[PDB]
Amino acid sequence: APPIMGSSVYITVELAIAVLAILGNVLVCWAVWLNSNLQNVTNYFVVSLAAADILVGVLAIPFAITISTGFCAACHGCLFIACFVLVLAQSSIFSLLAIAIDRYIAIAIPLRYNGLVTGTRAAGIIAICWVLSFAIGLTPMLGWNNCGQPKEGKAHSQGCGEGQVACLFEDVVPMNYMVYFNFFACVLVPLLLMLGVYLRIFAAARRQLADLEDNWETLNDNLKVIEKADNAAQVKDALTKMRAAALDAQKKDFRHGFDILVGQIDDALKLANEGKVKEAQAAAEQLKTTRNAYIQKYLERARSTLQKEVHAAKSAAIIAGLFALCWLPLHIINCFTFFCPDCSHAPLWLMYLAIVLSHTNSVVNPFIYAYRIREFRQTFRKIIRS
Ligand SMILES: CC(C)CCC[C@@H](C)[C@H]1CC[C@H]2[C@@H]3CC=C4C[C@@H](O)CC[C@]4(C)[C@H]3CC[C@]12C
Ligand SMILES: CC(C)CCC[C@@H](C)[C@H]1CC[C@H]2[C@@H]3CC=C4C[C@@H](O)CC[C@]4(C)[C@H]3CC[C@]12C
Ligand SMILES: CC(C)CCC[C@@H](C)[C@H]1CC[C@H]2[C@@H]3CC=C4C[C@@H](O)CC[C@]4(C)[C@H]3CC[C@]12C
Ligand SMILES: CCn1c(=O)c2c(nc(/C=C/c3ccc(OC)c(OC)c3)n2C)n(CC)c1=O
Ligand SMILES: CCCCCCCC/C=C/CCCCCCCC(=O)O
Ligand SMILES: CCCCCCCC/C=C\CCCCCCCC(=O)O
Ligand code: NA
Repeated sequence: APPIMGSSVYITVELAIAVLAILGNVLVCWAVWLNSNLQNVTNYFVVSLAAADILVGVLAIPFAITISTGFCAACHGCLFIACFVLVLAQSSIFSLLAIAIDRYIAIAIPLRYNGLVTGTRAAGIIAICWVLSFAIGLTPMLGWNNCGQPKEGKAHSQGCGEGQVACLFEDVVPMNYMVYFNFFACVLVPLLLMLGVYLRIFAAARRQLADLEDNWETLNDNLKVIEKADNAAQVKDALTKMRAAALDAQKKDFRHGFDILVGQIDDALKLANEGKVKEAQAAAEQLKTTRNAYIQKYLERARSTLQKEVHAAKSAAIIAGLFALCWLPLHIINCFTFFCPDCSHAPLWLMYLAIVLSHTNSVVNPFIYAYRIREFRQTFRKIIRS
């Protein structure tokens, strides 16, 4: 069948994806610019990622349409339009890795997050990552390319001029670059590191939630021990364990609560050490008002904050996983092309499906934000309504 027919379908689909990638990610960037509740370091990387996806629509997809035609071009110009999308993917990888690391710092050392992770340092990291993304993605332009070995029979059949090639991705970009350097080193390894970071995030959250419930149970158990103690020494033992746990949980109304709690434990220990069991047990009962009025409120808020961090880390992990799902088919096909020269090449229709799927990744993030992050969803609604 005439190539222009299957080309027409591929090109129309690419153009539809480009429209949606631009619209959704412009909306992401507008939301962050407009809403101060969205202006945090994590979202500066979200914006960097949306900018990469805007440029997939504006540049990488027009470039992909162009290179599907095999038009006559100087080999190094052809290289640039072949490789620019690799810059954007690499930038996306760096942004996704930064987001994972940011959430890990927030869950593992929240007390030093704000002093360690600042907007100016984030903006510098983003600049560096964009520079490194150009260096990685345009590495074929530094000489790791097939321009030294042009397919002259294909160029002559297409009437190309002297020094020109039929501009085709696999004719100019070496597959050993695409497989070993781009895929294994620059994509797979960072995705695997991301997986490791998310595992550490969820394990740290699970451990901290378990510790909250353990400290609550230890407090209530030790209250029972005091209630059913039969000498002053048993009361002393349980209170000493209560006091060390209270200080461990201490590091306004909350600090007031902990101040009362530790003070009331000290009151009871003083009576216990004087051998006044009944007086110490009555003093320790006072702890129950402090537990009800203050400590339980601190516990629920800490649990709620941890649960919100788990939810936000799950949202970020979904984004990273969808990047992997959308890009892996094309990379896997490249592995078959490279490692199995006895295998027939994947058919053209499948090449174009895998390319289109990789571009679809630039559409999906605005939807994940809308469905999973209330502050985004509400700002989107306000932008759209107005
Ligand atoms: C600021 C942004 C929008 C600038 C976009 C510039 C783009 C479209 C330019 C920059 C470099 C250009 C390429 C440089 C060299 C060649 C080789 C020539 O034989 C055919 C065209 C081709 C392949 C050009 C295509 C257009 C091109 C990719
Ligand atoms: C979960 C997602 C990431 C997995 C996607 C796996 C896809 C990309 C795999 C599964 C089966 C694979 C195909 C199996 C058989 C062949 C025939 C061979 O002559 C060319 C490669 C080709 C055509 C493979 C291309 C890659 C392929 C289509
Ligand atoms: C998902 C994570 C672990 C990375 C993706 C796994 C990749 C690297 C694996 C998945 C299946 C693998 C392919 C399965 C079958 C073949 C055909 C064989 O003649 C050459 C190797 C080749 C082409 C493999 C290359 C590596 C491969 C593409
Ligand atoms: C991930 C980076 N990458 C790629 O890795 C990639 C690719 N296009 C091809 C392959 C295109 C293709 C293969 C064979 C063809 O004809 C036999 C063909 O004709 C249009 C296109 N590959 C391998 N593109 C799209 C521009 C791409 O972005
Ligand atoms: C092709 C990829 C290989 C690139 C290797 C080049 C090395 C680039 C070095 C990384 C820059 C890291 C930080 C440099 C800026 C200094 C920050 C500061 O002033 O505090
Ligand atoms: C929102 C997406 C907007 C896209 C703007 C540009 C639309 C057309 C895309 C690229 C056109 C590619 C031209 C084809 C190359 C020449 C064909 C040939 O010489 O054989
Ligand atoms: Na992306």
